[PDB]
Amino acid sequence: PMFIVNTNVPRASVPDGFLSELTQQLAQATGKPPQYIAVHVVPDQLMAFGGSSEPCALCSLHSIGAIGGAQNRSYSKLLCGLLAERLRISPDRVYINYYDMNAANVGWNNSTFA
Amino acid sequence: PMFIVNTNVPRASVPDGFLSELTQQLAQATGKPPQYIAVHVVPDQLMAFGGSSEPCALCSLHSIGAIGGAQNRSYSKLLCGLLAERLRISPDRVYINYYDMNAANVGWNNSTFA
Amino acid sequence: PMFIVNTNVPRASVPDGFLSELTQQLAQATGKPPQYIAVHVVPDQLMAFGGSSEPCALCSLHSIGAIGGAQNRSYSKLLCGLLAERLRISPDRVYINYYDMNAANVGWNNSTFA
Repeated sequence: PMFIVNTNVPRASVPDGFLSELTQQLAQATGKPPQYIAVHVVPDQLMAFGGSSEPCALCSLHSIGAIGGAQNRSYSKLLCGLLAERLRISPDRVYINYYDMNAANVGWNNSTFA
Repeated sequence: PMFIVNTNVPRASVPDGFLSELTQQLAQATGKPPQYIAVHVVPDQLMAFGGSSEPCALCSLHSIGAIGGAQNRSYSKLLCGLLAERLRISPDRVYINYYDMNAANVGWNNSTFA
Repeated sequence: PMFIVNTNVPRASVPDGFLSELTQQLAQATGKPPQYIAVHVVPDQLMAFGGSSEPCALCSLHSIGAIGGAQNRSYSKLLCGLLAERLRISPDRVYINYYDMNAANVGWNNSTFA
């Protein structure tokens, strides 16, 4: 799986250990092996949500399966919880796009997962 | 809806008000309330378009519906127009990927839109 | 086609002709004129792969067609090759998400490709 967060929160407000926490929590939530979990945080962005520049985030979670109605609800609770707790972003100022990737459309280690 | 722009144009060339203008104009174009519109502008990027470094932009618009043949043509005219007028980017050096997102695949406020 | 690389490798480690190399190699691989190829490299990122902050990359290739099982395997070999050779990223620490875009969903030059 791959989780990306873009946010206008400044770099200094990202606590140490945030990438590790995201990695461990995503392995717990997705059931995917932790060795395959990638995480990416992009602070200091020029963004607005509903016309306002208060803290917000635009995120993506890609996975080969483990995507669906109930699962996404659970990932959203988890990830909004983390963004609230660690980055002080309101959950109603966060969007997360979920992608169920086909194995044939994910390249890794000179090949694909197909 | 979510609009993201990545460009090699420098930060200083993004004018005051650009995020707010995108927000208002996307609310109009998509027929969605502005409170639901998120915008994200990323200047200073290392990018080329057609094997040259002149101004260009790589963009994404994600929306739960309001995506389709005619509507996307209309968004492209609108958005290329804004990128030309405000950032001085030639419309023939802009790509916009459109994504019709399923409500179950968009997280917000600790759940999804499903 | 559009190829985007996000990486924790520092900017100084991206060799000066890397965007041009990517452009020429992708034109060759995809069979498309280089004028249609856009390339975008984002160094100095806060990211981890498998919990580790050793060099890694999270990438995307979008194309209207020229995407599929065999082709994506070939692109993955090519692109992991290039990242290993030029950025010193291990191929087992690179993800490339492939997107076969519908022409109606790609904006360009005030319209779409439809």
